[PDB]
Amino acid sequence: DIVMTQSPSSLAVSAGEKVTMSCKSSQSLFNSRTRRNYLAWYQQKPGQSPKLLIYWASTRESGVPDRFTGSGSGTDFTLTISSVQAEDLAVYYCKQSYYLLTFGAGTKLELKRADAAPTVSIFPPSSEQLTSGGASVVCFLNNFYPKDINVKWKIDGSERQNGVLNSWTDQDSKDSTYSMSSTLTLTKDEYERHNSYTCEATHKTSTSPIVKSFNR
Amino acid sequence: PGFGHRATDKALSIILVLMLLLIMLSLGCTMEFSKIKAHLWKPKGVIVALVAQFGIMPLAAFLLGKIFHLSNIEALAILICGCSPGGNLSNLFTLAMKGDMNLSIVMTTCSSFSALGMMPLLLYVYSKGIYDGDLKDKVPYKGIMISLVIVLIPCTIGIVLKSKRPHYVPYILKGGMIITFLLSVAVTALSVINVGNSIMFVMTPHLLATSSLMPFSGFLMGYILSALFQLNPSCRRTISMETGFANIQLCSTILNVTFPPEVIGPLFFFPLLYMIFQLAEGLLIIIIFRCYEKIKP
Amino acid sequence: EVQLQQSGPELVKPGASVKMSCKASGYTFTSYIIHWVKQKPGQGLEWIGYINPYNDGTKYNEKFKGKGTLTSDKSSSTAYMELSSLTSEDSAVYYCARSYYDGIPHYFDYWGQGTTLTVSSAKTTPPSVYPLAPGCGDTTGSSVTLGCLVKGYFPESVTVTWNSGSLSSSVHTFPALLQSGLYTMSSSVTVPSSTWPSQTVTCSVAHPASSTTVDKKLEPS
Repeated sequence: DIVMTQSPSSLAVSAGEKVTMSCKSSQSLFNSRTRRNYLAWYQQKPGQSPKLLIYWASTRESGVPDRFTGSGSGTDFTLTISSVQAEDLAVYYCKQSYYLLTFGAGTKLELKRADAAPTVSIFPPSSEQLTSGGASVVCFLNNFYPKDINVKWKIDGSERQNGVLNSWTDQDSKDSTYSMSSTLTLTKDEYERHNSYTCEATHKTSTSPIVKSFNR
Repeated sequence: PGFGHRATDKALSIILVLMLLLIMLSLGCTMEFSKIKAHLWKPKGVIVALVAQFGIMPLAAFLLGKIFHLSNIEALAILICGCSPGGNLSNLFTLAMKGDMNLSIVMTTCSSFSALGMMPLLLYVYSKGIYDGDLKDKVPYKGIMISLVIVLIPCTIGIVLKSKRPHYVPYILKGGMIITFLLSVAVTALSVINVGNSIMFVMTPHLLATSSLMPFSGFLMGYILSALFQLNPSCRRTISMETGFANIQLCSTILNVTFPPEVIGPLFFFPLLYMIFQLAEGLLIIIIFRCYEKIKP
Repeated sequence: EVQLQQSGPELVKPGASVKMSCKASGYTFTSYIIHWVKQKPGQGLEWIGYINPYNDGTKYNEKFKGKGTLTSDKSSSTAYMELSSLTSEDSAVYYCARSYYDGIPHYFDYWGQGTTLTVSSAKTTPPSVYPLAPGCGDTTGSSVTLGCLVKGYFPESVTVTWNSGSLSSSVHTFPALLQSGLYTMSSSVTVPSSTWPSQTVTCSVAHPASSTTVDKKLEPS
């Protein structure tokens, strides 16, 4: 079979700087009989069906903007945009049909930002949650641009990291930054036995991770 | 495209069926049976003819498709035409070469038998990048058997008639040669009205070149392969004339059953073009051979 | 021009026995073949197989050979897909695409709207809303954040609103992801600390799939 691997898979460009999306496939998927070079570049905006952009890896479907251009042969292919607009933020897969229909991993495009100023918020379960037979402690991080960020829970000086759930925001259109949430759910008879539940957030914008402690 | 295909289609089928039956009777009415038994007991030209037909013609079609950059449907069509048993028209025209006509019976029989069991495998092996589907079950076997029986049964009747009453042979044959001749015109124009206009449809330089080079390469390669095996010149002529010809009906039916008519736009008349081209080359080679015999009688 | 119509989202028990329909009436149905593509949420597209409506030939991917089953109807110009084997991980979005087929499928020039298939035990239950309030000796600051988490709701059709809050300004709605059968989401809104005691904040949870419109106001510790 043939497997397609896309190198970057994630990049952010603000206004005009060009992008290069490349998938090297496995072998030379070029037909010797017909100079067709079977390969298709698609676009999939969030909450929408995939849209075809380029077929035969060199020719673009009618109606697409002229900024999208694709060039490649053999195993090496590239898709580039002369000027990136706000409507070009989607996922591209560079599907192939030489032998069997296989799709690529996908490349996600974002919007660049100067820096990030994340804020830490921690909250313990309410009284009615405790009376309901369980407990849930929730910590969320607000207004951080880069995706690479980690969280950790120190309970009585011990690293548990058990039964935690994480969720990410979908980069709201107001600003390229977005938030993250994390929840820890524990049964009764042990919430008051441990206490502490200190939270730590590690992000690349600060060498020292931000630590927030909780009591009672 | 052809809006209507009911313009005496059944009448055309029946008139060609009658033509084939009558000319098969006339052809088998002037050839023996003992030489067929000798050919079966010592098979030397049959084996080389079969290997040339099923090991070179598909290879020639594949190479021509690769060189001339035919599309997937065109490459499939030429490959199917190449890997096809010798048509009845090859037996029809090998009488002019007057070469070992008794061998042609076992030739057609063995070609049909080998095709029946080899067309799926021999078509699957060369279908790399063309028609990823199985395609094994889409080849018509009943049509091959029908062609086989229509070739053989009147041939057997004619052989028995010649063996029983030779005195009746000249009367039924020569007059039959008239019946198959004039009626040809009676159907030839019937094709012209049926085909209509196809100059801007099927005439493509790549397709024209492939259809020119396929039967010519078949004839040349068959003759050369017979020459290197040190066979009788009549045997060489009949092997070449059988391996050069191909059956277009099988290709037409398989293309019709495996793809809709919308997809095969100009390929519908491609078998007809191939038939016309092989008729032209056969007539040309008959004239050349007759002239070469005339200059040295 | 040409459009592909999908049946619509379907929820089914893990007992399988589901059918997916894709209608294509913009062209000659038999001229083009229909492919089916599966997409998990956040895992990218995945090919399943295609069907030729003319000769009823189907080609399947190796992974989906056992479960996939593609049929075609020329009279209705429709393509049907049956899996007959579903698990909790089989919930995904399925797209039907149209492609030309000379000898090899070229490309998917037209796609369907996409159908969401969910496989779970169902058993819809009313959601429960628990607010989040600080005040355990913290000094807070210029701006304080608040929210109300929701638990124990089966379907995704749930919305969280802040009529008395900051509305669309400085609001974060974390999407829910399945866990332990029933999934949960969260919402966060930040308001100035000086103006918070003056105007109480209330959060409302709307669950159109059920008959609950519970709303509540949090209280500082």
